[PDB]
Amino acid sequence: ATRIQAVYRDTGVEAYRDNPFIEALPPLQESVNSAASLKSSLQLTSSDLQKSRVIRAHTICRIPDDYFQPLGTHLLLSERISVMIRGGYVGRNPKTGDLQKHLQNGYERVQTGELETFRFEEARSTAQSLLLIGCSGSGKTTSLHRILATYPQVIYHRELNVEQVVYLKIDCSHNGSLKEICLNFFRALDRALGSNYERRYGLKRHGIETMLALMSQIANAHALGLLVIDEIQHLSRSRSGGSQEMLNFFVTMVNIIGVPVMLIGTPKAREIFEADLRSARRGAGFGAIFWDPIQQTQRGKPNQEWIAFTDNLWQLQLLQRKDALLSDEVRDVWYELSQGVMDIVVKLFVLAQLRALALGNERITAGLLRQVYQDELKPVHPMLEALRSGIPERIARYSDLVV
Amino acid sequence: TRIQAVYRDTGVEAYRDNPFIEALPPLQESVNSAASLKSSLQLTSSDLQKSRVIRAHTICRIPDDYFQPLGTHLLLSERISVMIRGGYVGRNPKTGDLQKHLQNGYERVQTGELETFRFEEARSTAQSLLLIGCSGSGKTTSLHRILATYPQVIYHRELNVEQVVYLKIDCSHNGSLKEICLNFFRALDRALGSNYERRYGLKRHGIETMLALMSQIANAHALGLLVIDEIQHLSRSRSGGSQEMLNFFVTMVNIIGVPVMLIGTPKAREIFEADLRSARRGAGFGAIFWDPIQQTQRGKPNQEWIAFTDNLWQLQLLQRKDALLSDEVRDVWYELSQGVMDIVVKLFVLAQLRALALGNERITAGLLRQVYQDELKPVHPMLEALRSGIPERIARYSDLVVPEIDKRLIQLQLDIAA
Amino acid sequence: GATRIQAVYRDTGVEAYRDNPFIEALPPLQESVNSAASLKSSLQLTSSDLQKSRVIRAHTICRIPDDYFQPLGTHLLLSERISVMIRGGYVGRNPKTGDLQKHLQNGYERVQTGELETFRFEEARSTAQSLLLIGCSGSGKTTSLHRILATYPQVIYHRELNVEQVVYLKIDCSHNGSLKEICLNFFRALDRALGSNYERRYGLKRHGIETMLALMSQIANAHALGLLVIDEIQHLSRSRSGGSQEMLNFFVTMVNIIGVPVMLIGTPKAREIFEADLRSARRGAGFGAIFWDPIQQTQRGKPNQEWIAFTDNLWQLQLLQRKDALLSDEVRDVWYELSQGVMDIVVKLFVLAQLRALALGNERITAGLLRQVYQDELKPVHPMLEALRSGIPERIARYSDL
Amino acid sequence: MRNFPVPYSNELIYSTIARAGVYQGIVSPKQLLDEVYGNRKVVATLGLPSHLGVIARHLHQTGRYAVQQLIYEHTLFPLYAPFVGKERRDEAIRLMEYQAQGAVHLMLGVAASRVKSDNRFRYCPDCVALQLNRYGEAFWQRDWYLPALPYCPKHGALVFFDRAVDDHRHQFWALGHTELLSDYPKDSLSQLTALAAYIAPLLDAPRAQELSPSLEQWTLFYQRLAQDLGLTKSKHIRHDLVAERVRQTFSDEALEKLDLKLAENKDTCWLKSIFRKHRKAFSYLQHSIVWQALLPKLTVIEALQQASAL
Ligand SMILES: Nc1ncnc2c1ncn2[C@@H]1O[C@H](COP(=O)(O)OP(=O)(O)OP(=O)(O)O)[C@@H](O)[C@H]1O
Ligand SMILES: Nc1ncnc2c1ncn2[C@@H]1O[C@H](COP(=O)(O)OP(=O)(O)OP(=O)(O)O)[C@@H](O)[C@H]1O
Ligand SMILES: Nc1ncnc2c1ncn2[C@@H]1O[C@H](COP(=O)(O)OP(=O)(O)O)[C@@H](O)[C@H]1O
Ligand SMILES: [Mg+2]
Ligand SMILES: [Mg+2]
Ligand SMILES: [Mg+2]
Ligand SMILES: [Zn+2]
Repeated sequence: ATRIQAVYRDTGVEAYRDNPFIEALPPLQESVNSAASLKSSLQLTSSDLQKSRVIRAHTICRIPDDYFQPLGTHLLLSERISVMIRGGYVGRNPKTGDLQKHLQNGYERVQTGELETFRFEEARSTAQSLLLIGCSGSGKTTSLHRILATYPQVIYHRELNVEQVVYLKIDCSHNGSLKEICLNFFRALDRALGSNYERRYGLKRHGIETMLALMSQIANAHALGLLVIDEIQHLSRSRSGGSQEMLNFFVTMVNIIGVPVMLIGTPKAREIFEADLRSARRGAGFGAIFWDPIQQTQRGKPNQEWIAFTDNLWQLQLLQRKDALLSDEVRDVWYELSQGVMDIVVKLFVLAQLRALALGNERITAGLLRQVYQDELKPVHPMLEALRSGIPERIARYSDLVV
Repeated sequence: TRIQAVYRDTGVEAYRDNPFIEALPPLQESVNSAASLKSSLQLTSSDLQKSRVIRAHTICRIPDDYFQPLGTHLLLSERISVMIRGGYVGRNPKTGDLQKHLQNGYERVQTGELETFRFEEARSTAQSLLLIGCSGSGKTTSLHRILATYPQVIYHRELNVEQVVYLKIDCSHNGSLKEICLNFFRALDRALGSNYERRYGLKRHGIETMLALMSQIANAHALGLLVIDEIQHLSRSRSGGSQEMLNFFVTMVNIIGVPVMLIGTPKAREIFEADLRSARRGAGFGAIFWDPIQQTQRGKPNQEWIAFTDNLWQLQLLQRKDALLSDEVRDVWYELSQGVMDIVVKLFVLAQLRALALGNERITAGLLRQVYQDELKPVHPMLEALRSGIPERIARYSDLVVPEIDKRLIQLQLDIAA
Repeated sequence: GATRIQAVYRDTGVEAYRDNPFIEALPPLQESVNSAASLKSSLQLTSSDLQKSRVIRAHTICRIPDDYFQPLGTHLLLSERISVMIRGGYVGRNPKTGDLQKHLQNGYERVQTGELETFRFEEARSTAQSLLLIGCSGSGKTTSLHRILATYPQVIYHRELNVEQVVYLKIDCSHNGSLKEICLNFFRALDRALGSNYERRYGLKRHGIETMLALMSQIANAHALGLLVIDEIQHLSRSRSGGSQEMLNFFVTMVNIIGVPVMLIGTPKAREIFEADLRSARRGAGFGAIFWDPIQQTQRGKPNQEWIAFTDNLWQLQLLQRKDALLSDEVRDVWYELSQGVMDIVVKLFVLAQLRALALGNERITAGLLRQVYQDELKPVHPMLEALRSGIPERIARYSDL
Repeated sequence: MRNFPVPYSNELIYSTIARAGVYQGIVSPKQLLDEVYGNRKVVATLGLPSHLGVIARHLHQTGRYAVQQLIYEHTLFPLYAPFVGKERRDEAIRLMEYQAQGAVHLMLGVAASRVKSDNRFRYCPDCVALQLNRYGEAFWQRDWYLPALPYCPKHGALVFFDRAVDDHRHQFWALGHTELLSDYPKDSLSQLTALAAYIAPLLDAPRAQELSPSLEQWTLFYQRLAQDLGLTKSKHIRHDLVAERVRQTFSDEALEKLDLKLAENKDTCWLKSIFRKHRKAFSYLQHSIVWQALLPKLTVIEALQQASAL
């Protein structure tokens, strides 16, 4: 929605040389120092324990929308995303020199006989594709939004006349039809830019293969670096395409246009790709990232990540009788009622805080968390019970978690 | 409802300079929330000795003019207030010259002094709550009373946006997925002054075009809530199937912000509860269920039930009126009613109108038993379903209601006159 | 789209290739010894690049799959066959002795009457010849072609005439078994390589299927197209009723009557399509079918020179401060066991293993690290490589493209 | 256009555009006119076309074909070029590059024939065989389409058939061999084939590019020729000798076939007009007939050179 002027930088990588698209991005940071760019927490929460009750109740409701503590598994994802963004522009180099004279001279010299062999221009091959599969509630959208928040979306090059759309986030068609995947693209191109496309390029007479070219005409005019397709699990049991027609679009789109495509899905979507070598070789184009709920213990010792994540959130309390230290029983109960799922942590803390504020006693104990789990978390009970059981097929009865 | 804009600050830091949040009425504790909705009939002693016709009309006006908040009204009010005031954080109009800030940040991060920076402002989690419960348990009257506290339309002098805090839409008896947009237009052009339905909402445009225009109009005006009441009336056959209507309701999140409130019978629960995916997005801010008020939620009978029964008891207009209320009457009221607020007042008014019809001018338990055995034939399925407590017969008959009982009241008045 | 190169005429020594400018403006074919070094490519990998920081040093490793090619013992035969079928397909379209113009004059009947086999001149022959290319996915059917055809200038402009000779064109089928989208993709690929507007001129008029078939083939001869390459022919296997045979007949009437040679690339899943009939197969496979198989460890009781010359050559592209001077046989054995000879799995596995060795801290590549990377970052392709490893024909009968 | 055919040797540009249409399969005439020109409000004509320059830009890459070459080597301009004048010829040449379709046909008084003279399509039976045995195609030729001579110079006679230019004014038609040529028995005089062969070399002559006399020059040349031949009296005419010269050289059947029947009984006659002062642009035939009847041993080129010398 905003256009940012570009300032050119230099990189020590010899493969990039002078590429405007690569050198207009933020500089190359190390992976270890890229985990502090995502951490955020509530501010001013230091002396808000004596104002009132409504204010202290409304402030706590903003914890899930402002608390983000990066884990040790975000370095790999950030590095893969950065490599995919920057390496998708080597083929599409806009600054071409005096190639005409060079090729003509080489052709004449190889025709005369002085040269034995000459090689002419060749098109860019297929670009890499990443597959991110993880259980629902592990933060597959918040992590992507916070990672991509460090890259400006639309950058305008003064010398050229192309708007570089660094990233673009859509969701799969809700009913699985190709025609609405082809339309969410046009819809999302309009909320990020200032022009209109829904009615100008939304002609209904184009077929799906014609829709390929219709979106190609705008994905090649722009410098689209990513196209992430969220919620890919909806493609399973669709209507328009029977066997593989859904991704028969994406394979051609990657082959011809060359924009890297990242697919975010649920372990239900594994069976879509794991059917044949032609499609599985492209789903895991640049490796496949598989996510699992946080484990309480690692090897023969308690996991440090779980302890750090719990103890960092524990200091955001707004109760008068807040406890500086955390007893092991509270942590054990919290993990038992959360089962390592990321979302069931912040919700179970915020609801307990609100219940404690409304009830009158300014403390949190095991009983209060147990009661709030028994009352407010009713629809989540069966799947957490399946996690507790641990049987592969018992978990496989439901199709939105690792089995 | 056209109420101008007045801004009063609140102590929350996250709501620092949001004009839309501060234009709303000031934040209130539980005392004001539970005290601004209480209503009762005056019933002065001067009307006891008068014509039976005017007294009959006054009695018929009781169920509309009587209300008693139970122990969930405060929770619902707090949840609704948080939902309305938390859906503007990513949609606040307090956006200055952000271009200079973004340009300076980009320039500084390119020199190595600023290690990292954030370039996005679309920070607004999709907020929603699916508020469902038994039919007639107060999912419409109590919601009306809760939503009446907040003004519907606010006009800002400096800006030129008409903030629509809440909007309630109903479905036709047959029900369809297309009439929803027409109802939205027909409610908006009444709340506001325009010709949106005539100017843009023509019959030529398709349902997808209707949704696209709905998103744009919901972004033109600051819509803070969207209430769809009794989605049971929507047909599952004409719509297309049991998944595509769920799919349309899910697509109804594409509207920017606008936390939607979905109200329907428990028969619609099976549509959403199929996996943890929908058990997570559906209960984005928790799960709240509307249930009939039990007499004994704890070991002691609920103080709410006793207070409700007493307050309804002191609303009697009879020549021979007894102040004391028998415990047998309360037990019978529970047994016949099972805590449903729709039928408690209905049974009370029916019995106390039959008292006028017979000229007894008094209330007896045998009359209560007789009127229960006589009048409530269509609604028995739910009555024995609640008495037995089986949820299956409650849900399979939750779309049953007494058919046009206001007409029956009309012929009852005619019989009283005759 | 593509740079336009002026033509200069050499002297071909073949009697049949007497004066035809189309096969006189082409670059000469090299020898067998030079075909193994005219396609080889490698990364520069300056020896001073090992002292740089981890983040910079790890962004050049990811260039190995894109910038590494080793010509095997089959690319020579493929290049020779492509040259033969691209030079011998022009003897029937000599413009000098009034033969190209007869083909165009016969093309007006098809665009006017609609019947393709309507001959107007009986002295216009066709000698296009056809080829079929089948190999397991990930074996390099397209990366070999983009390096073999890279020695030809594509669009060559003749100044004595006014014809722009498109040496080769590369298109691909639609995701469904389309009948009109193929003819539209032809125009879409043709104007992009020429910077013209053919898609708008042909197609916006709402033509019929047969009329569009005639329009496509008429402009395929207005420019003297030499080789038509269609990628991923297995797409048409999902056609409608009659879509799996109409284009199989059209592709064997384009090469036999119209005179434009055609080459089709597809995974072994198209053998069922292409075995429908002998008259529908041999005519469309005049040269036969070129079958491609993964590299085998042992051929004649001794280690394969191809596998060794591939692995030992790839091993010298390591950006590790504690790299190994020599490659132990154990590393080679595990590398082949965890890749099963596929071209793509070897390079990708090496790159991922090197990246993880950088990320961890221990900068030495060992069989254990290869196994761990394989079990971590190659989840989707486990069962199929397992089936290839087992060698049981029943397992390979389903999927695995072999 | 991407592949505009190179024009053959001795071919009308109309046939060049028709072959451009037939090469790329443009059946609809409107689409062809839009692609080649861009304006749908033009008129197609055989000989002396307009809208030139866009064709020369279509043949820009080939350095040989320019506007002058196409004007003087693929239209019927050489027939109208020398006789019309000098400044009028230059103005017409300058105007051919523009879109004024009616101006080329109107300014040239010889070309201002209003109603078309036999707008039907002509062809020659023997020439098609040679064209097929040499080039492989069939095309219109400037030898056939003489404005008033339906006789091929080398062979005996042409063969008309159906259709005409004015039948469809927005279409370009290309001759076809296998499409059965409407060959029917033909009889031709031997006194007109000679005239056609005498006029034919004027088409292909580089000297004619910069060779065009004026009206006064024409009058002086004709008067000098009459003085030399002795067919004139003292400031008068024999009034009969010029008649029997053309009568012996050419029979009356040929003259009535060409619509130049002698009317020596009446004062108004084309021969008498030529002998008298020249006030307009006489057609090529009115000069060629007199030249062949009076000076049989001189061809067109040296006759033009002698006329323009003084
Ligand atoms: N890295 C994190 N650290 C702390 N809390 C987190 C983190 N990631 C997510 N959360 C919390 O967990 C919630 C999970 O919601 P979120 O939208 O991220 O789910 P998801 O797993 O991406 O969803 P989906 O199933 O649609 O892919 C977030 O709203 C946030 O409150
Ligand atoms: N001979 C080879 N030497 C080195 N690398 C190779 C060789 N052949 C293929 N590769 C590599 O393996 C990968 C194959 O890519 P490519 O797109 O050509 O696959 P493909 O076999 O055509 O696939 P598909 O059959 O699915 O279309 C590329 O990374 C390429 O660099
Ligand atoms: N708190 C209440 N006290 C008394 N009557 C109530 C109460 N809530 C609902 N009702 C009765 O319910 C009827 C409306 O039912 P409604 O809430 O519309 O059901 P639903 O929401 O299932 O459509 C009204 O006629 C009213 O008399
Ligand atoms: Mg998510
Ligand atoms: Mg209701
Ligand atoms: Mg391929
Ligand atoms: Zn002739």
